Amino acid sequence: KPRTIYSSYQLAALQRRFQKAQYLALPERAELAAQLGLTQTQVKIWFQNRRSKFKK
Amino acid sequence: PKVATNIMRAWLFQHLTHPYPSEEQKKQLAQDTGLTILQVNNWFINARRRIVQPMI
DNA sequence: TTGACAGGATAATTGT
DNA sequence: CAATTATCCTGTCAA
Repeated sequence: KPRTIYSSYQLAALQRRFQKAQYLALPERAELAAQLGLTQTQVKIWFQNRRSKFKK
Repeated sequence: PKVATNIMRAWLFQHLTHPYPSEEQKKQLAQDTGLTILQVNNWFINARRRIVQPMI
């Protein structure tokens, strides 16, 4: 909180990454985000944001 | 509505980049101009696009 | 030539 | 991990 715009691009480097990998831990998170600037807990959520819609 | 605005805009150089005002900081910008707190978020999110958007 | 509400999308909260 | 509560962003027209 608040909503925190991520939100330039940034993004859909993930949308295939989700298609690649619905899992990751810490070790990637540097180049994964430190070259991108944003914090840890900003996106530990973001798979969990997208384990729905649907995902029946 | 008149001059319930340039107050809003004259400071806006402060959070031009980051319209992520604090939830109670809406108040010190609200009541000083006031009116329904719901109407005030709306005015600051119906102007991101009026300009600056074409200014790119 | 600018300001109100419903709609459909989204990011945090949070504790059995 | 599912369920929540807080968000703006657009997308429907109006004095």
